[PDB]
Amino acid sequence: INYYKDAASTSSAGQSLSMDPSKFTEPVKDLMLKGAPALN
Amino acid sequence: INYYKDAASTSSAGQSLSMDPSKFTEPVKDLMLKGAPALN
Amino acid sequence: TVASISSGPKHTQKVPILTANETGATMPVLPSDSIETRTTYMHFNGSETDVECFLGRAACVHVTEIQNKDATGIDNHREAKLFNDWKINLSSLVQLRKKLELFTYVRFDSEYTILATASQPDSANYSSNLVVQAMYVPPGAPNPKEWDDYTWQSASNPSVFFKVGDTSRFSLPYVGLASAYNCFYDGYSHDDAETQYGITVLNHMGSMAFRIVNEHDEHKTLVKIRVYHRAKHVEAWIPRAPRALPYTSIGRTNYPKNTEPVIKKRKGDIKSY
Amino acid sequence: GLPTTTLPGSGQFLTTDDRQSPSALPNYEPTPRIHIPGKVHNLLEIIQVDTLIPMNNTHTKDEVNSYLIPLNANRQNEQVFGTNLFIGDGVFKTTLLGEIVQYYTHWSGSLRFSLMYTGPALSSAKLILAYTPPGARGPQDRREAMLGTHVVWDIGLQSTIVMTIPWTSGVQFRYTDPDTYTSAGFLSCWYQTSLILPPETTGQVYLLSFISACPDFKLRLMKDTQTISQTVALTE
Amino acid sequence: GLPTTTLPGSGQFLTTDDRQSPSALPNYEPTPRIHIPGKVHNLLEIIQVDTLIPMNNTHTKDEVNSYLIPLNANRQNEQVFGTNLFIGDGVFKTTLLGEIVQYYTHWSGSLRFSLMYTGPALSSAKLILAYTPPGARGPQDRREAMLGTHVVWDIGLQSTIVMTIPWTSGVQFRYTDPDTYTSAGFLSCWYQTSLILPPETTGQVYLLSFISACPDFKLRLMKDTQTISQTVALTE
Amino acid sequence: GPALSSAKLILAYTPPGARGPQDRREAMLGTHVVWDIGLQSTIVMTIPWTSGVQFRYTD
Amino acid sequence: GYSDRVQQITLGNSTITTQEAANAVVCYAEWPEYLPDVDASDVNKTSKPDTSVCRFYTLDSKTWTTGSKGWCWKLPDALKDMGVFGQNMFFHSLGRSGYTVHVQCNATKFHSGCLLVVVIPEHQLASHEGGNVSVKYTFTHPGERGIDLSSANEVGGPVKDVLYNMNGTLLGNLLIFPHQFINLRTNNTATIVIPYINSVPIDSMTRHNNVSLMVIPIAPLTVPTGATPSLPITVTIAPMCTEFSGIRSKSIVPQ
Repeated sequence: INYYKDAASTSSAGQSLSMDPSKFTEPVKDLMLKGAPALN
Repeated sequence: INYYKDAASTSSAGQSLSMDPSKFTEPVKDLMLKGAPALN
Repeated sequence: TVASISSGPKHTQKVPILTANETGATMPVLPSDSIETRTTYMHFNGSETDVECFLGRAACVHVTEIQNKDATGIDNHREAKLFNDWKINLSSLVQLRKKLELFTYVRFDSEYTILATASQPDSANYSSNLVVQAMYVPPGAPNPKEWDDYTWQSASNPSVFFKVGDTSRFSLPYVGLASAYNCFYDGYSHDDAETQYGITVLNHMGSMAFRIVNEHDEHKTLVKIRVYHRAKHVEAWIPRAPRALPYTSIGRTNYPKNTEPVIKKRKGDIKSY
Repeated sequence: GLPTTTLPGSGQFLTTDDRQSPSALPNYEPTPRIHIPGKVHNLLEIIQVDTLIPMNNTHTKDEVNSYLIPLNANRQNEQVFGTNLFIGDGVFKTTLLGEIVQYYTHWSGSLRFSLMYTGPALSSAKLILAYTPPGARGPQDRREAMLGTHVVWDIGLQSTIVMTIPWTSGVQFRYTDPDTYTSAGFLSCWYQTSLILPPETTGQVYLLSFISACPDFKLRLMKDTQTISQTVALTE
Repeated sequence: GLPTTTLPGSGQFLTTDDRQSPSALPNYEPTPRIHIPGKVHNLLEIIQVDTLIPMNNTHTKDEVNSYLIPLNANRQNEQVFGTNLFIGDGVFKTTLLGEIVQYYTHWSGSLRFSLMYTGPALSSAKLILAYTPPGARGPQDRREAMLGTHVVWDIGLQSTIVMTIPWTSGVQFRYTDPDTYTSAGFLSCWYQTSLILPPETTGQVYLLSFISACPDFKLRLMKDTQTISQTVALTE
Repeated sequence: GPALSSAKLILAYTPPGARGPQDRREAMLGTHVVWDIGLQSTIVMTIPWTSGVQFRYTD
Repeated sequence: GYSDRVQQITLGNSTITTQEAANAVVCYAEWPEYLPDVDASDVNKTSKPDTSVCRFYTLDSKTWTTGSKGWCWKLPDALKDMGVFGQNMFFHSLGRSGYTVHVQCNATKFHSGCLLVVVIPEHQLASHEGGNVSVKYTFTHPGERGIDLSSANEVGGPVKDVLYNMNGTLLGNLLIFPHQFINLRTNNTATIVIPYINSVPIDSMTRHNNVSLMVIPIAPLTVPTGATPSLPITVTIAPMCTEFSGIRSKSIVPQ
């Protein structure tokens, strides 16, 4: 129950439960498959 | 939920969301169209 | 969810453990690519590492102090700590600062808690009960000059009145001018040859002025204000390397000269355990 | 008895909170409303009405004359007036727009700047108004001025010209109190050809100038105005 | 009036509680969000990116050189480097992994340790990396080392080798601050055959080493880092 | 050159109207190809037809 | 027969071929794109010179020697003088751009050495003076010359200490930023595609640089016996999807 009118006044947000490290761990242009050779 | 009986005791009103500047910006008797000459 | 699958002997032409790090990727290698594993489940979600959780607890961001005393003959209230302002910041006490600067841009609502306690360091008959007034002074508002100016009327400026010993709490929406607050800014306010570098309005969060509403009693009373800040509704972009050297200034990246080696030297060889 | 816990902030008075209160006058009946022309709902409604700018600020005590921008016959190439666009300060500051902007911390939007010509009907003139977006200096000559937002105004039957300063900005809000990072540009005006008076006529002619906000406009984060203060409470 | 009772804890301020508060700025409209590449949601997302380990810690002031593990041509049977696995201390401590682990009290999971070789292309080498699970001493010679988790690495076209320290543990969580009961083992590396340089070439070659966490990883019970402190508040 | 050598060259075409470039900075602002000497021994640069008039004289 | 190894990038009227690449990085896995209306604020129609600005400019070459500490360029600064890109830059009030960065360094199979090529969004530098000394404008706007981390401290300039990234963080952790290594034994180029990253939809190109490109030797250069002890490093950069807005008089900037 929100007792207040504005959105800033609500409690903390709830877990992204998004999670996708590939923008950080695999930003390569041509896709690399694990097990296939790195450099062909 | 109002806890009180009288109307003065309720919280602030809620946004007019009315908004019509023409009583102030265009109080002319004969309607002016933008693009048409001001004085004919 | 499985944390590890079962995997047995391998004799392949398909080697997942040989890679080329020059590419910039961190290939997702697992225990089961190089030893024989058994199934195990995660039993865990990673709840407490969510950025909302990481930045979402109150941190002390500021300690100031004001006193209640006879202003009679004081030529400069501000200077007597008759009242005091604070331009809001999150980079003056380092604990929260290092946490925020793990990201480049950050966006959140703030919840402030203000604790005020009183001290009476010299002989008093009693402890008086003072009410503090905290005014939020956005840039362009008249700033208080005396501890009882017209400014304190605060007819258009949000202000909270609470008692010393108590706490005040309110929450302010994200007041940034851009889409996020810049944790860093490699720019100037204009192409001036001598303008300041790095410090920017892009970060500006307002400013706050404190005073005691009470007139003076016979003794003097020191009131010390602690402002706590909790981020709620957090959004963070672009992770960066953590801060290694100590901080020297609000808003610049500068570290102190003749600082000490930050990497612990081995007591022994490279070969040592 | 239901168990409760009180949180931090209990008992505080926040001048901006909005809650219910007991009525001191239970059951009282207010006077009926009758109709009155003119109801205002948003300050955004009124900042779109244009008002005069004391552009000619060069006097030494407030006078009707600082509303008049003078024009000289027969000058060529030269500059009529110049100003920066800190709507919360300087020429703008006493105008209705300036005066309202000062109740808020941030503004964004387009401005409408118009000039009404008052010279004899048998005279003629062509002026150029130029808006210079942030990043360059106030133009120093028309050549410089004409490379940015501009309108050649031809003085005619239609007495006023409405120039718009379109919102040109990286950051989506600027501060109303003058700030650098957040600065908006310059506005200048020059003779395009020149003012020409008819025979039997002489002297200076003046332009009146107005400012109002486009429907585009946004103002946010209310605060107190530097435009009013006091030293003791008034009495009757 | 509804009857209430207040419980123990009323009026306390717990920095970790999460409740509603009045907004000081009623009705204010925040700036629109625009799109920015790079959003982070979990610290677990970032500790999977590998970063360099200053393994060569033997210097006396921080230098680029403590990131370089040297290799000697023609040595046989010998040991390249050794370290315990207290990820919250020692070599690991300044790495991004080490640096984040320090915001939490407990960790569990697999680690990924990789070595990228930088010697001339016409050289060759075979190294053995060994993980020694808790309970035995840091191995003292390859024979000892090779009886635990190990990978023979053959230096080739494929420049990096990724060793995983699989989670070997009785207790399902370990402390990030070094603790005995909770200790994780040792990591050592030895020549399997030996580094061989081509003609016309000489000296030491170096390996770069990285550390990142497997998707396996769990961190819990947040706390304050020993990695940052201060003596007076900073100012502008 | 020997197979164990390496080199990176830039070839630049300068369309009519400017002088023969005098340094790479000048050269690199017109049609150019960075050539990386490798296994593939030849590089084919095209001088695309850049012209107002649709025919030129051979003399 | 496609290898990760050979590549061709054609952009405008200029083409690059590498026969010894190591894939390419696209920052944060996003490719440069123009500014959508939903994200727009300034009402001005923007100018998109296209092929006259989106081509490859090769900056002047550097020389890696055994004593090198590393070099740093800022964008869009490094290009402030390249062809029509630069003119547009000084002439509009606002502009926006992504880039393709191609760093080149070839050697032979007897050399060793490894460079880190990294892009840091919002790289705010530190003053070597400490305290709250600022870093003057000129110092953070080196132009095509970039900053040479092995040059001496100057007054009003930034600190040039490599183990600290010019800001109080450790060299070892720069790997959290989009980056690629050039290891003579593997690699001979590094290519990174940079999408436009800012907290505003469009900004000023002169008062704010939005990325620093940094090339840092990490495993020292080691040449074969009696080889000349140095290699040149060349940086070629191409603006991509550039847009300029708010045209006028032409900025005048310090120094």
